[PDB]
Amino acid sequence: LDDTVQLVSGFEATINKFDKNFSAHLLDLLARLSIYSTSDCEHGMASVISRLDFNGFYTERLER
Amino acid sequence: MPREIITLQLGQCGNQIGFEFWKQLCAEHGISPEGIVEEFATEGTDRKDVFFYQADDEHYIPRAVLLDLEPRVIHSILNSPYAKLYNPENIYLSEHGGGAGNNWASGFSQGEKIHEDIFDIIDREADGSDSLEGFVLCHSIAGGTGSGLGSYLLERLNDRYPKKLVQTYSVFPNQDEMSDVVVQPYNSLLTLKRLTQNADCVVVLDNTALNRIATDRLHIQNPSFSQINQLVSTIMSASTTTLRYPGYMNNDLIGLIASLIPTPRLHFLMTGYTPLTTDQSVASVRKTTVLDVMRRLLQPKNVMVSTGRDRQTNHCYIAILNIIQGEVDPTQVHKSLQRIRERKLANFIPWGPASIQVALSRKSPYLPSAHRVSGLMMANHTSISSLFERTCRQYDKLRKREAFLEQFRKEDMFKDNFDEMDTSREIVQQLIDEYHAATRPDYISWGT
Amino acid sequence: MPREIITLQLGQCGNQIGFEFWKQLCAEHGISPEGIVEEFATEGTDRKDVFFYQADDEHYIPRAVLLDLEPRVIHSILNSPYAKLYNPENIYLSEHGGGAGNNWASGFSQGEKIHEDIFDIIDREADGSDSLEGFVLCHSIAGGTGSGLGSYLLERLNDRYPKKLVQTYSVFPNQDEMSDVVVQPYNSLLTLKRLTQNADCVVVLDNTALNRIATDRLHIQNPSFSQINQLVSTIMSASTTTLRYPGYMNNDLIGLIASLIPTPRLHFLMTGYTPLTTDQSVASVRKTTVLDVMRRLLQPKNVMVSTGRDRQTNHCYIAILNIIQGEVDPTQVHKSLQRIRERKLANFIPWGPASIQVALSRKSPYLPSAHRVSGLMMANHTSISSLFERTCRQYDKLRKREAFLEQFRKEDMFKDNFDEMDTSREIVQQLIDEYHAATRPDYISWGTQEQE
Amino acid sequence: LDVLNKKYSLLDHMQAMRRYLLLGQGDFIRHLMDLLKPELVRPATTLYQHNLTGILETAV
Repeated sequence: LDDTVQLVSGFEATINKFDKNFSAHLLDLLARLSIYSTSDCEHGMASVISRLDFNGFYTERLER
Repeated sequence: MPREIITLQLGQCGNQIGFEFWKQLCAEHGISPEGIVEEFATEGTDRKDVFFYQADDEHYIPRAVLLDLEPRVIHSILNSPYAKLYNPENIYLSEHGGGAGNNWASGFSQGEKIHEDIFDIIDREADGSDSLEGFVLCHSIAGGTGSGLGSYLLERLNDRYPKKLVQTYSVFPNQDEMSDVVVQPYNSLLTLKRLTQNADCVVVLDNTALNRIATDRLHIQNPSFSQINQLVSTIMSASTTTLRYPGYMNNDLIGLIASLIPTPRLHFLMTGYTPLTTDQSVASVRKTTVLDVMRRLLQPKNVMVSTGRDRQTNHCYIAILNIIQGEVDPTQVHKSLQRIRERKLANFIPWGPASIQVALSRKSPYLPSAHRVSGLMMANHTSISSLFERTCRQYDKLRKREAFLEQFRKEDMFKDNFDEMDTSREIVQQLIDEYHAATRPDYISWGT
Repeated sequence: MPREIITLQLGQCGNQIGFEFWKQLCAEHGISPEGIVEEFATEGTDRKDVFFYQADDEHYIPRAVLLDLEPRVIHSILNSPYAKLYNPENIYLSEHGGGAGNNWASGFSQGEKIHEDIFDIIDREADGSDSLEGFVLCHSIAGGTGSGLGSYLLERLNDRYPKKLVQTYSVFPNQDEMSDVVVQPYNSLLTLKRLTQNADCVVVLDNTALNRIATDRLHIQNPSFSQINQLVSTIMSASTTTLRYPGYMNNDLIGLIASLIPTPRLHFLMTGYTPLTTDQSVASVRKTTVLDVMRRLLQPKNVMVSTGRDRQTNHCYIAILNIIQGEVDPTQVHKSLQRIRERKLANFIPWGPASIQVALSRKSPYLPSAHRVSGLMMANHTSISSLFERTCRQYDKLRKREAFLEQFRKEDMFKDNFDEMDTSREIVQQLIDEYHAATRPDYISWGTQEQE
Repeated sequence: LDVLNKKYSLLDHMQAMRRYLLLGQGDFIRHLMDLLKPELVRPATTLYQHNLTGILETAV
C-alpha cells in the first residue's frame, strides 16, 4: 500500500521485538527439549538440537 | 493443481540446454519424442504438470519455450524427434533470424523488436497453466541472444508478472578462461544488472567450471558443447527430481528455494551434484553411505563450481541444501549430518543460524539408474563470489581497457554510455563482498 | 581418531627405505599394490589412519611423502608396482632432477628454493590426514639430498609446524668404510647440526653396521642399499605394529618415546631388534622366552644401533624399553624382569629410579609371521654419544684437511664457513658430556647451562 | 550355556567388558580423553548429561 516511513520503521521495530520474544521462547523451548531428551534419552531431540545450532547461533543462548 | 513452470531456452547455449533437458525429462518419464506417454511409462508418480502439460489424457507436452533470435538453431531443433514435445503456441521466434551476434545489447534490441511476439507466447502458455508459479529462463550470459534477449525478457516479465516467481538457469561466461567474446564482460554486466534489478533467482552456470569438471571429473580432455549440455541436463534433471519424484517434502519450487535465499538480496545460488563420476566409472555401483555420499559431495573435485583459491577471504558456506536421490537410509542421513558437524565439513554463516538441509529422493522409475544413490547440493558458499569476483575482475580489465566498446556504442542499448556495465560491476563487487561478509557475524549490517 | 604420521623419504637411500617401508606396511595391512585392501583383509582392527590414509572407501594410501632433489629415484619409485598405493598429491619431485651432488649445503639450498612447493605438497598430503601428528624423515646424512634437502625441510617444518613432533631416521655414513665423498663428514656434520637445532629425534643408521650385519648374518659380501632398505622396512614395520595392532597401551609413538627422551639434548635414540634370524631360519617358530628374549637382546649383534666404544665416558643404560611382539605370558614377563634384576641384566640411571620396560605386542594378522615371538629393544646408552663423537671426529678430520670443501663452498650454506661442522662438533661434545653425566647422580643438573 | 551365548552373548558380553569397561580399546579411550579434556577440565557442575552423551557418541 505504501509518517508512512515512520509507520514502516515502527512496524519493522515491532517485528524485531516480536522476533526477539519468539527467539527467547524458542530458546526456552530448546532448553525444555534438552531436558526431555536428557530424561528420556531421546537421541532424536539431540539430533534436532545439533541441527538447530549448526552455525552456533543458539549455542550461546543454550550456554546462557 | 501443480504450479506449472514455463521453460525458456535462450540463444545457442540456452536452447541446447533446454532441448537436452526436455530429452532427459522425456527419457526419465518414458515420454515419447512426440509427447505421448509410452506404454512402458506406467509410473504415474511424477508431477509433470509442474514442468509439462498434458495435451490429451495420454499425451504429455513439455511446458517448454524455445526462444532464439537466430533461426539456424531453432531450425536445427525443429529437425529433431522432440519437435512435438513443446507447445508451438508457447514458441516466439524473432522474425529477423539474425541473432544478437553474441552482443547483449543486440539481444536486448531484438527482444524489444520481438517483445509483442514474446509476450503473446508467454500469455498463451500462461493460460494453459492451472496454477502457474512463474517462468524459468535457460540462457547463457556470454552470448548475445541468451544474455541480451534474456535480460529483456526478464525485465518485461518483472514488469508484467510482478506476482509470479522468476527463476533463471543462467549460464555464466567462463571467468578463468580469457573469453574470445570481448564483449562478454559487457554481456555479463548487463545480465548481472538485470539479475540485480529484475531477476528473483540466478542459478550461476560457469562454463569455466563445466570445462574444469569435464576435464578433471569426466576425464574429457576437450569437452564438447554436447558433453557440457548433457551434464547440464543431468543437473537440471536432479533439480527437477522433486517434481518428478513426488514426496513428503520439497514438493514445490518455493519450498526448494526458500532454504537457499534467506533474504531477498541473497538470491544468488550455487549448485552441487552427486555422485560425480567419470563416464568410465559407471561400472562399479559403490555402496556409498550418506556420510560417504556427502563426503564425496564435499570434495571440490565433485563440486560443480570452479571457485578460485582466494587466499585473502575466508570464504564459508552461507547455506547448504543437499538433495539426495535414490535409496537412502534415514539412520545413514543422521550419521552423515553427525559426521559433518563433528568434522566441521561445512562452515555456516556467523550472523544467523545456518545448516545443511538434506532431502532424500527417489530416482525416476522409467530410467534405470546405475547408481543406488545420487545427490544434488544446493549451497550458498562465499567462494562462489570468487567466480563472481573473477568475472568482475575480467569485466574491470576490459572496461579499464575500453576493449571492444566501440561495437557496443554501435548498438542503441550501449550507444551513448556503458554506465549500466559500470553499475553492474559495482553491484557485483558489492555482491562478492556481501558473500564474504555473509561468513561474518557483521553480515547482519552488511550493505547498510 | 588416529594420530596420522607423514613419512618423509629423502635422497636415494631415504627414498629407497621409504619405498620398502611402504611395501612392508602394505603387506602387513593387506593392501594391494593399488592401495586397495584385499578381500581377505577382513580384520578391520588395524589403525591405518595413524600411518595410512584412505584413498577411497576401499583404497588405503600410505601417509608417505617421497622427497628427492634428483628425479631419478622418484621416477624409479613411480615405476614400481606400488605406484598406485600412494596418493599422488603427496609425491614431490624436484623439477631440476640434479640432486644436491652429495652436498649437504646444496641440498639445504634446494630445500630452501622448493620450500613453498614442498610445503604446498605437504599441506595437500596433510588434508588427507585426520589428526596428523607430525612428519618422520627418512634420509642419509652423508649425501646431499637426504642430508641437505632433509635439513632444509626439517627447518621449514619446525618453523611451520612448531607444535608437531619431528622425528628423523637419519642414515649415517659407514664409519668403517673410507667414504669417497671427502666432504661427506662435512655434510654429515652440517646435517647433525641441523638435527641438533631443528630436529627433535635423530635415528642414526650407520651404513657400516648395515654392511657388517649383511656380511656376517645375511652372508652379503656387498650389502646393497636395497637389502638395507628391506631390513629397515622390517624394523619400521615392527616399530609401527602397535599402530597397526591397536591395544590397551603404546598406541602412539609419542607415548612410547616420552619415557626415553628426558631432556631435549638427550634426543639420540638407540634401537634393538629381536629375534634376529637369517632368512633361511624362518621355518622354526622358536619359542623364545622372555628370559631368552632378554638374553638375546643383550648381544650387540642384535642391537639395531652402532654406538661407538667411548673409552672416556663410563657409558651406562639409563633406561630400557623392550617392545616384544608375539605370544607373551605376563607371568613370564614378571619372572623375566625379576631374573634380570637379580642377574643385574639391566643397568639403570644413577640419578633417578629406572627400570627395563617391557611391551608385549601382537603380530600383524594379514602378514604370516614365521616367528612365534619377535621383539624390539629401545635403550638409552651413553655410548651412543660415542657414535656422535666419532662423526664429529670424522668431520674434524675432513675440515682440517679441507678435503672436498670447495664443492660445499659452492653452495651458500657452506660457501663462507664450515660453522655447521663446528656446531655439530660442539653439540656432540655436549651430548658426550651429558651422556657421561647421565651415568652419574649429578645428571639432575645435566643440561643446565651452569653444567654445560 | 547355549542359550546364554545365543541370546545374551555372555562370553561376548565379557569380551565387550574387557574391550570397553576394562579400557581394552586403548585408542578409543585416548581419543575420548583428548576430546574430553576441554570438557573434563570444566567443573563437573558445568557438565550437561545430554552434552556428555552426545560427545560420547561423537567420539565413538
